[PDB]
Order: sequence, then C-alpha cells, then structure tokens
Amino acid sequence: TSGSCKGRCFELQEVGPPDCRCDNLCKSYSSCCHDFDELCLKTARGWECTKDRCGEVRNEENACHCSEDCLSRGDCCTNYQVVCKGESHWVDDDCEEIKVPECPAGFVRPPLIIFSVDGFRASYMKKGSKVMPNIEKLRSCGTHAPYMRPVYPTKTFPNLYTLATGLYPESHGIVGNSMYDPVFDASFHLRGREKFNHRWWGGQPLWITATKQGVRAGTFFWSVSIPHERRILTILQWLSLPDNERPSVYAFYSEQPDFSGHKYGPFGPEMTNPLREIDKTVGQLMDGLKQLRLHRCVNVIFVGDHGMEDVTCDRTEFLSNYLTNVDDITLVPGTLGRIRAKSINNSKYDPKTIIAALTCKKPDQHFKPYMKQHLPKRLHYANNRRIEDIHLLVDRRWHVARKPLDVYKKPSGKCFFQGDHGFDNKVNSMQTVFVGYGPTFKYRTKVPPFENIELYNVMCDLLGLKPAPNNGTHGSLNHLLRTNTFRPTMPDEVSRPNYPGIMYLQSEFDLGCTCDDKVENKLEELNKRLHTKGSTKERHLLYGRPAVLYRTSYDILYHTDFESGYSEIFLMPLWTSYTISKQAEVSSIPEHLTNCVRPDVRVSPGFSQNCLAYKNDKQMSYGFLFPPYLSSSPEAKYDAFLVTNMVPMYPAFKRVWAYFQRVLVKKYASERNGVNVISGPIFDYNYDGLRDTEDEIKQYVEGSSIPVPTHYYSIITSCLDFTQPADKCDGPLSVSSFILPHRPDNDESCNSSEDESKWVEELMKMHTARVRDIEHLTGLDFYRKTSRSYSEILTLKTYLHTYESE
Ligand SMILES: *[C@@H]1O[C@H](CO)[C@@H](O[C@@H]2O[C@H](CO)[C@@H](O[C@@H]3O[C@H](CO[C@H]4O[C@H](CO[C@H]5O[C@H](CO)[C@@H](O)[C@H](O)[C@@H]5O)[C@@H](O)[C@H](O[C@H]5O[C@H](CO)[C@@H](O)[C@H](O)[C@@H]5O[C@H]5O[C@H](CO)[C@@H](O)[C@H](O)[C@@H]5O)[C@@H]4O)[C@@H](O)[C@H](O[C@H]4O[C@H](CO)[C@@H](O)[C@H](O)[C@@H]4O[C@H]4O[C@H](CO)[C@@H](O)[C@H](O)[C@@H]4O)[C@@H]3O)[C@H](O)[C@H]2NC(C)=O)[C@H](O)[C@H]1NC(C)=O
Ligand SMILES: CC(=O)N1CCC(c2ccc3ncn(CC(=O)N(C)Cc4ccc(C#N)c(Cl)c4)c(=O)c3c2)CC1
Ligand SMILES: [Ca+2]
Ligand SMILES: [Cl-]
Ligand SMILES: [K+]
Ligand code: NA
Ligand SMILES: [Zn+2]
Repeated sequence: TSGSCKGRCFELQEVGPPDCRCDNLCKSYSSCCHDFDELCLKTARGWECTKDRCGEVRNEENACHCSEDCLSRGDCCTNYQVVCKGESHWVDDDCEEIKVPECPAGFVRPPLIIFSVDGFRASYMKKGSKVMPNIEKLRSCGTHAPYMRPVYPTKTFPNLYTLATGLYPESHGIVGNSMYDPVFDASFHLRGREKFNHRWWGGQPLWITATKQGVRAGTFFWSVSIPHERRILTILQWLSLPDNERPSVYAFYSEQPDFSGHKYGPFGPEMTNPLREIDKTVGQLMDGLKQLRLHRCVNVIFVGDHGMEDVTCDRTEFLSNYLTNVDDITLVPGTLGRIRAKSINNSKYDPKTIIAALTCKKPDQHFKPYMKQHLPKRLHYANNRRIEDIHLLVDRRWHVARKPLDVYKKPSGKCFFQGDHGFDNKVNSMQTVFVGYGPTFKYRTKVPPFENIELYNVMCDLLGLKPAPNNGTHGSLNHLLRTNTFRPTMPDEVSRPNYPGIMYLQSEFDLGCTCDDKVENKLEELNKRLHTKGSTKERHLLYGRPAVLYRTSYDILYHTDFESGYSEIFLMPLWTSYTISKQAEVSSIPEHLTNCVRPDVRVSPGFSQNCLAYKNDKQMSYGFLFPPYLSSSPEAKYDAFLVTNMVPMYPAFKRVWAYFQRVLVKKYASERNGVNVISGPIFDYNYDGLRDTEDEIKQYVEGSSIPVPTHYYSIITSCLDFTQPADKCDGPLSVSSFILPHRPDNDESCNSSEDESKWVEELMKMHTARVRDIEHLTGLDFYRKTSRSYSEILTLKTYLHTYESE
C-alpha cells in the first residue's frame, strides 16, 4: 500500500510489509510504491543523447542525461560520450588483449555481468552475424564455444536456474516451465504468483553463494515490464555506487529472441529485428562500461538458456488416438509429455497399461513413452517427486497433446505459433550460446562445446567464491580462463585391492557349473603364469586401474586378454578392462564351449556366483564382461568363461550385448585404430544417478545373493590422432561411452523384431553417456594414470558423444 520511492529507485534490499517496494521485482508482485513509475521508470526524451542535448542543464524528469554532471552522477545515456565528447562506440574499437584487470580505484575484484538471452539458438552466431556486430566482437575477441548444451527439458526456467546453481533440474527442483508437486498439492506456472514461493527453488544459486561469502549480489530475476534500456541504465547506476554498497555480480535478462521465435519459427524473416535489438542492447552496455572506464575491468558472460525449433499445431500427436480412457489422465503437454492419474490416490489406474497403449502403435509415431527410471541416464531426469512416473520423449519438430480440443481453440482452430523448445538436450536446434569476455577469460580463444551445469563453478572462480556442492566437474572448464583460482586434484582411493593367487582346488567348488575344458608342454607354461600375474596388463589397462572411492572388498584379476576389479560383495566385476587393436580377429564361441562356465581358483566358492541359480531363474540368463569372441587365442578363450567374468543378463538384453561385443567393438577398433574398453554393471534402483549400496538392491538372481544390475556401461577410449594406435598414443584421447538399461524386453526399440544390425546401435546411441555419469553411478574414478594434465582429463570425462550431425 503506502510510502514513497524517493531516493530508493531500484533499491538492492527488498523490504517487507506493510512498507511498499522500489526494487526491480516490485512490479511482478504488484507492490511498488504509488510513485514508482513517476520516479523510477522515467522515459522522457528516450534513451539517446543527441547533439542539441550536449551540455544541457540537468532536468531530473529525463530518462537519462546529457548534462555535464552526468558521469559523476552515473546516469548519462549510454551514447553520451560518443555524441557529446568525440568518443568512439565500443564496437568500433579494435580488439585489444586484456592481460590484466584495468579497474578504477576502490574496485576489489573484476565485477561479473551475466547477459542472458532466452531462446538464442547456437546457430544464430553464424546465421545472424551480419546484424550482430557487438555480439560478434565479444565472440571473436573473447572466449567462445561453438555451442553450449542446455539441460533437459530444454525449457526456460529449468535452464536459467541450472545456470544459477550448477544443478540438474531434478536436484534444484525446477523440473519444467510448469509442474505439479503432489506434496504441496500445487502447480507452478510461468505466469502467476505460485512461482514466487521459495518452496519450489532448491540448491544454492550464485547470488546466495556470493552473499554468504561477503560478495554483494542481488537475484538475477527481472519484471517483464521494465524495458531493456532501463535494465541497462540500472546496472550502470549500480556500478557507480560507493565501494561498500556496490554489487560485484550483475545479471541482465532478455525475453528475446525467444518471444519472437515462438511466433515466427527460429529463422522466420521476422527474426532479424529481434537479433538487431539484442545487439543494440549489448552495445548500450559496452558503451556504458567504456564511459565508466569499466570495459577492460568487468567479466561479461553472454549465455542463452536453450535454442528453438520449427513446431506447428498440425505436427501434434494426440493421446486420444491411442487411449480409450483419455479422461483418466492428466498430461503436461508440448515438446515433452508427463502423465499422471487425473484422480489423486486412485487404485484402478495402471501405468503399465498406459505405457503399453502408447508403445509402437503407429509406424511413424512421433513420441516414445518411458517410465522415468528408464529414460536415458544422460538426461538425469527422474529423482524428483515433481517428475511424473510416465514420460514421453517427443520427436524434434513435434508436440504431444491429450485431445484435439486442447490445441484447436474456438471458433475453429488457427495456429499462430511456429517455434518451440523443450526437446532432448542433444538435439541440434536446442543448443545455445556461450561467450566470455574480460580480463579473466582468454583472448581470441575457441573452446569445445560443454554443458551449462559447468558454468556455476566458473562463475564462482570469477568471483573468488567457493562453489556450493553441485553437478559441475570443477576444473573441467579451467581452459576457458586466463587465470585459474581452482587447482583440481584426483579423489583419494578409499579401498585398496587384493591381488589373490591360486588358493582353491577345483573340488572345493560346488557351483553347478560345467565346462568341456580338460582339452590338452613347458614353453607356454611360464607364459600362462606370467599373464595371470599381470604381464600383458600394460596392454589392457592403458590409463591405470580405476580408483575405488568407497569402502568395499575387491580383487584384481589378471588374464592374457583382460584385467578386472572383482567385487566380493557384489559377486561380479565392478570393471573389466581390455584393449582390441585394429588388427584383432573376431572368433566364435566353439560348439563344445557354448554353456561352459569355469570356477576361478583365485576366488573362494563363497565369493563366487553359481550356475544353479541361473538354471533355476527362468527369467534371468548370463553374459560375460570380456567377450569370448575377442579372445587372442583358442587357449586364452578359456579365461573368458571364468565365473568371475559372468554377469546376470535378461535374454532380451543378451541380444543387445552380444551384438555390441561380437560386431560393434571390432568395428570401433577398425574405425578408431584400436580401442580400449572398460565395461561393468551399474546398480541404481532408486534412480538418483548415484551408486547403490548393497542394501538398496531390489532384485537378485532367484534364490541367490547375486544382485541384478539396472544398467551396463562401457567406456571406449582411443587416440584422438587416429594415426596412432590406441595402445601407443602420445597425445590427447578420444572417448565415447554408454549406459544401457538392463531391461527384460526390447519394447523401447520398435524395430527389435528385425536383425540387431537394424536397431542395436541406434539404442546405444540414444544411451550415450559422459565418463563422469558412469563415475557417479559406480563410485569409480577413471584415467588415473595418463601423460595428460588433470584439467584436460576432467574435460574428457565431461565429453558426451551426441551423434547429431552439424
Ligand atoms: C548433483 O549435485 C547435488 C548437490 O551436490 C547432489 O545432490 C545431493 O545429494 C546428496 C546425497 O543424496 C544429498 O545429501 C542428503 O542430504 C540430506 C539433507 O537434505 C536437505 O539439506 C540439503 C543441504 O542444505 C543446505 O545446503 C545448501 C547448499 O548446497 C543450502 O542452499 C541449503 O539452504 C542448506 O543450508 C539440501 O540441499 C536438500 O535439498 C533437497 O531437498 C530440498 C527441500 O525439499 C529441495 O528444495 C532441493 O531441491 C533438494 O531436493 C533434491 O534432493 C533431495 C534429497 O536431499 C531429493 O529427495 C529431491 O528429489 C531433489 O532431488 C535438503 O533440504 C540428508 O538428510 C541426507 O542424509 C540421509 O541419507 C544418507 C544416505 O543417503 C545418510 O547417510 C544420512 O544419515 C541420512 O539418512 C538418515 O535420515 C533419513 C531420515 O531423515 C533416513 O533416510 C535414514 O533412515 C537415516 O535415518 C543426505 O546427506 C543432498 O541433499 C543433495 N543436494 C541437492 C541440492 O540435491 C546430486 O546427487 C548430484 N547428482 C548427481 C547425479 O551426481
Ligand atoms: C528463488 C528466488 O529467489 N525467488 C523465487 C522467484 C521470485 C520471482 C519474483 C518475481 C519474478 N518476476 C519475473 N520473473 C521472470 C524472470 O525474471 N525471468 C523470465 C528471467 C529469469 C532470470 C533469472 C532466473 C534464474 N535463476 C530465472 Cl529462472 C528467470 C520471475 O521469474 C520472478 C521470480 C523471486 C524470489
Ligand atoms: Ca542409486
Ligand atoms: Cl514443462
Ligand atoms: K535362467
Ligand atoms: Na521392440
Ligand atoms: Zn520459449
């Protein structure tokens, strides 16, 4: 209600009731003092000095000032010095390297300004280059990536809050632009008051991190009605505050180009103007900085939240074409789908029937249903009660809706949107931008594409802050920075391995296993012992053994063709490592060995699996981590049938695994000049993306203590310079990895009735993963011994092979 904004315009500390507000959010709350527009939103004479205004007598009613006292007051129009003092616009100056911060007296650290653009698709940097000269200058003189990968869903609020926290949406809680929380019994929407409640927003955003550590920073939010010119003058005025009152971190947000993109499509003729306007805004800021002598002092980040795809009303799939009982569901619609029961706590609603009704029903169906725990692990989109159990991943360019009436509104439905976003974060059109410019960033430097979850750590480094715990890998972006404040180091190994020798006689085992192995000297007898003691180990373990980062009991087991870390707790390897050269031969499993499983005399009966359990369990079969198909000799092949190389596999999954092992590994070795492979099980029954403890396991091989993995991983490494073979590589490494769901059916692959060569590799691609994802899921740390710097290895562990084109 009552009070005035006199002397309080855009105040940094927000005031509580009954008092009214004057901060950059009061409009959104409808709580500004009655004089806020008059005092704080002045517009008279616009935003630019003209020659007749130079030296004018100050008139306090003006939007900005061209009077002689304006620099000292901090409120000149941004082009004042250009029009009134002969100066050049920032964009017209040559790029000059900023070797050290050049800041006015009283500046304790380089401020950080974050310039966020909604819907700014990565390819705008090239395609709109002719109309964005300020942005193209930032980009070419500063540090830039060809693109930056958003988080899933590629929506506005999940991505902006990820930028601010370094957390996946499942952890920070802003899991969509709209969501329903079943505990609150309440819905969050872009428009409305509910989103104002702090209960939705978890983690610790940069502004709170800054404030707790004595670095001044307000929120990054802005009321929509404040025009962009007024946001810029406001940041410039804040920058003129006394040392003790002045923030060190600033955020500008633009609703464009996303606003126009939705109307016109990502490349509509109408899009050129919104890009011109954003560029002009960047020039205002840079001109303003140059006037305050801050242009070689501040670090500027030009970053988007997501891209934009062509999407029209007629490319909509309707759930009413698949379900008969469509009135029993609630759907969060659009470029993703989330389905829950219409009536809360209803007993006769069956997720399984709904999934079945939505699976592979039309040949060219433009969505695929998933239980959230089965979504690709790279999306990290499950561990939150606001994420509905049923999820539809929608094809790029499409929508999903519940019924035709939701889309085609009355009289009779015309469209009027041509662009949208929210799809899978690997989709090219969803990629967005990153540019860093300033003393702390590198000069004229390209960096590879990286994920937006990494930026929070870098922003904290830019500000001298210790980051709160987050999902970035701190050190993975050190290569963006001229001067690093963070020196990453490897985690300490927690469990050391046992190295067992031959300890058990064959007749001590009663595993119900058989093998035809008595088949067949003194020459290849010391050679056998040498191999078991680790002689080929430098060939098959190329980057050191993985470190185990939790308390457990495990054995290193050496063999001619592979090495493994065998867990006595889980009764199977945590990891199995082997190298396949370009020249390696694929062989079959000989007939007499089809069902061969051999006791491992290094490992006690009590810490072994047993064949009887597999015989008894009519759902569950087994496979091998090191593939028998890739044995170096008929004799070495016997090692691949050890009980200690066996893992539980559904027959449906064995189709996938066997194709990977028999066909794909050798293909990758041919294409990449050898590969090193590390494979193993993953257990994540509570879908939190983290290694399960043994008391979290919900499924065992019938009547045994053999736990069933939820997923199987492989990491496939070779030499970046493929003229060098994987095992003799002098330089940087190249990696691709996957985490395959261990599922009892192949319903996810609509083509699975066909030959494996038509569907397996597509499935694997969909489930591509970062090394770092596998680390969280296993409590292992890889690449412990290489000739590469740790920062570079941290970048490699964050890499995701996406299989998109260009
Ligand atoms: C990505 O990175 C993130 C961050 O590093 C990783 O997420 C972290 O994962 C940790 C391990 O799972 C988890 O540890 C929990 O923490 C429990 C305490 O939870 C609350 O407090 C957290 C800390 O708050 C303070 O610090 C932050 C700075 O970061 C400040 O900003 C805060 O203001 C505080 O000062 C807090 O972050 C956490 O937030 C969640 O819940 C909020 C409130 O509802 C949400 O608003 C918010 O969005 C968060 O929601 C996410 O996380 C929760 C789980 O925490 C999840 O359910 C949601 O779906 C969502 O994803 C809370 O407010 C602590 O109690 C836990 O300890 C119990 O379990 C362990 C074993 O698991 C035991 O060792 C322990 O003894 C204890 O068990 C006992 O007690 C239980 C009964 O109470 C019972 O189960 C049992 O029987 C025992 O008796 C454990 O430490 C972190 O909370 C979590 N942080 C975040 C932000 O998510 C994430 O894993 C990374 N992802 C990947 C893939 O790597
Ligand atoms: C958590 C907290 O402090 N709260 C809870 C939310 C609250 C609140 C109050 C008023 C608001 N007025 C406008 N908008 C729209 C807007 O600012 N954007 C579109 C730009 C933007 C900029 C940075 C981030 C980020 N990160 C994000 Cl998600 C969005 C808001 O979202 C908004 C939120 C403030 C206090
Ligand atoms: Ca888990
Ligand atoms: Cl959403
Ligand atoms: K079986
Ligand atoms: Na199928
Ligand atoms: Zn949008």
